[PDB]
Amino acid sequence: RRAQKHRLRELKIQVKEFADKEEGGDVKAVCLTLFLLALRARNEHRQADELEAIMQGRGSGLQPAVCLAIRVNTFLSCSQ
Amino acid sequence: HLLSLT
Repeated sequence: RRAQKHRLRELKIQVKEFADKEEGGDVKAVCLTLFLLALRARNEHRQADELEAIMQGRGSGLQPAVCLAIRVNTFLSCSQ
Repeated sequence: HLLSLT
């Protein structure tokens, strides 16, 4: 960690300057949208919207009623 | 904010 920090200290202070001069100390959303634009130009968007759902705060688990809905609609027994 | 942008 400290090795790549030493390798990228210029980068950290550079986009630090750019964050203060563009949106005024807004490193989080700028660096986030940089990750999103890069990994969507990567054309592997499953990881991208996975990161979007996890950093927005989308819940992993779901409602019981939706489980009931999919169980009824697929006609599955309680054992399976 | 930036999140509001496309």
